[PDB]
Amino acid sequence: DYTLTEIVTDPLNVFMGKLNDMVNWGRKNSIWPYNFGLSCCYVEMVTSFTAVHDVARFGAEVLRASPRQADLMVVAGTCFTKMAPVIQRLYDQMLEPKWVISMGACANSGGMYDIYSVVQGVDKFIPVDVYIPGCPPRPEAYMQALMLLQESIGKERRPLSWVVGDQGVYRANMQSERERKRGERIAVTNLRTPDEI
Amino acid sequence: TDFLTEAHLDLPMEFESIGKAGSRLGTALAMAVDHEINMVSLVRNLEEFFARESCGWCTPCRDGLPWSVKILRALERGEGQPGDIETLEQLCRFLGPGKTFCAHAPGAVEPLQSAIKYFREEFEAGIKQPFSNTHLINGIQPNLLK
Ligand SMILES: CCCCCCCCCCC1=C(C)C(=O)C(OC)=C(OC)C1=O
Ligand code: SF4
Ligand code: SF4
Repeated sequence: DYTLTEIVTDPLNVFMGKLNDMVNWGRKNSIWPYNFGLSCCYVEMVTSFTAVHDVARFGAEVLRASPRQADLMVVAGTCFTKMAPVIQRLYDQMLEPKWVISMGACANSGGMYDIYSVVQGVDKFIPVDVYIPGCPPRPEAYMQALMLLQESIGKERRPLSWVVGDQGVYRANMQSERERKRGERIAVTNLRTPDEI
Repeated sequence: TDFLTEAHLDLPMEFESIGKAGSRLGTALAMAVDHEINMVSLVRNLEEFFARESCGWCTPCRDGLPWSVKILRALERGEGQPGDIETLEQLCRFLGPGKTFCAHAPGAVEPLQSAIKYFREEFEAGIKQPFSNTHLINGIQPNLLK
């Protein structure tokens, strides 16, 4: 159960599988996000970058001002109509492999701003790999999205070289986190009363 | 008709004479209450009669005489709460002539206001519990009004 860019099966010799696993390990353990500030969600992103959360521990603190060196585009903020061509150009300037995380309800769907000057979600014009609900998501939600992206990266198939082998990108069809956590979420009975601290 | 005290016993039984005293001559058939009778119980019986003999047409009599009945029942059992006598006085001034559809409710509230005016210590002696309209809901902090 994969997606080729069509639903196909897993294409994965045993040495090529080990090489692909090593490449995916190196890619997921070294993710360089692009420094792009749209709105309040970017403030929570850079809060995750600071000392009290330390996103550097996952190897994802090298925040690039150049889209060429960046691997991850975190659309963290509202996709305004004037800013949408800028977002598309900065996404186009990136290099393969590239991943996209929508952070916050604005980047997910437009959020509360179903208004004349807001594009209703960044998936309207760029492909998104991981969505985060929240307005804003807290910094550890951004960390959890980073681990979700790492798990998605570790099970995708990409060409090792541009001259040898199949050049198609096979992205795994992961189980939804809603269906995965439905076992533990429904079983919750009692929560702490809000009058305490 | 409104209650009158022993000071009003030296008054002629005319319409205008009882009118200025703060009562009505009515049918001129007077009824005497001695010291043994608690006035809260007597006015509770009177209001129970006047609330069960309502015709139900108009709102203040139909829905305010039973409220005064339940307040007087609480005062009889000592379960009165602060604001009850104020509620009775508000009912007396809001069930007067013109406010209700007919004259049954002014005649209902006349003994109540007269007994509050002349025998307020008996009504104040039925208030023994603090006011409580709400019970605590776990997880919700109440709005502690002052
Ligand atoms: C071509 C010039 C390269 C200069 C060095 C760039 C790579 C190191 C970035 C350091 C850094 C800065 C400045 C920084 O401001 C920041 O906060 C958002 C980080 O995340 C914790 C950083 O890692
Ligand atoms: S989702 Fe909320 S917190 Fe994030 S950019 Fe929109 S308004 Fe700001
Ligand atoms: S005041 Fe008269 S009209 Fe109104 S409900 Fe009472 S008995 Fe009926």
